[PDB]
Formats: sequence, C-alpha cells, structure tokens
Amino acid sequence: EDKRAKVTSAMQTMLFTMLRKLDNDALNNIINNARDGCVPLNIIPLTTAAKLMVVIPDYNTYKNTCDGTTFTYASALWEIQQVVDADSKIVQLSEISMDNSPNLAWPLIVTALRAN
Amino acid sequence: MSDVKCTSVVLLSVLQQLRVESSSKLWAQCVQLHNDILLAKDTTEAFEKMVSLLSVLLSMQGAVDINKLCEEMLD
Repeated sequence: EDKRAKVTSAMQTMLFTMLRKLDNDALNNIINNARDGCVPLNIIPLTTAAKLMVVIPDYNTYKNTCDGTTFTYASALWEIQQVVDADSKIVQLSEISMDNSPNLAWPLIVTALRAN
Repeated sequence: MSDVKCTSVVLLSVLQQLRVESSSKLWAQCVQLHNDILLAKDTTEAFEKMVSLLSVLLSMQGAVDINKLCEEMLD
C-alpha cells in the first residue's frame, strides 16, 4: 500500500480540488463544517424527514449553527428532536445556552429531520 | 454539469480504494447514488445526491484527515 499510498493521495487531493472548484454552497458547507470537527454521523438524508446525525464539537459551532429547534447544515433545513452529549447522555435545547457552556459534555450530537 | 458527474465517479473510487466494496450496504447506496447522479438531467437532484454521497467519506472517522489534506493543498 506504500506506493498505493501515493496514488491514494493523488486521487483524493484531486477530489477536493474538483470539489473546491465545483463551488456549491451545500458541498462547500458540509466540507468546511467538517474541517473544524463538525461532521455527519450517517449519510445525509434527502427523503422526507429522515434521520440525520451530526457531531457538534463546541459551543462556538453551536451558536454558529443552531437557531432554536432548527439547525442549518448542508444548504438545507433541519428539524431536531434528539441532542445527546459526549457521555451519550441526552441534553436539552434550553440547557445549551451561552450560560451553561463549560459544564456540559462537548462534543454534542444532534439528531435531525428534513423540513417541509 | 460535466464536472458533477466526474466528481461523483471519482468520489466513489476514493471510497472504493478505501476498501468499502466490502461494505455491501454502504457500497450499494453509494452505487445507486452514483448511478442516480449519472442519470440526472438537472443540477439540483445532481447536487442533492452529490451532497449525500460525500457525507459518507466525511463520516469515516479515520478514512482520511481533511485538515491534513486541506493543509496539503496550498503547501
């Protein structure tokens, strides 16, 4: 895999070249969302209100990404009903405020559904 | 939309060479997501499947470090 490891980098360097050049907002959002540690946990669902797990690593990302019960991601609209914490322990919206930040278990994990 | 077909063909192979042809279900969904993109005749559906396909590569905690790929680009 050693020489394979060189042809490996060439293909997926080239891929993110062809992705930066695609210049989609949805692609460029999920790509750069993931660069600061905010990555999907399952495939993005396009279907009507199917399951979407994403990882949020810090409150900064949080108050950058969460509008009440609505979390914007992937140039789409997402509706939540499951936010757990690092110790797989469920949290609540109100509890993720600017006033509770340092006590909580980052990263958090939101579960989401496509919005009508 | 020449490009979006082509990004798609290469995303699948990046995931293929990451030995997810073993993946059977992960693979199958990508194979038809790649197949549906090829059969697209407009931009949105094509970017809409394209966004899902790439979610897979980003959800693989060690498939590759995007920070170190990104840091490799302009260095």
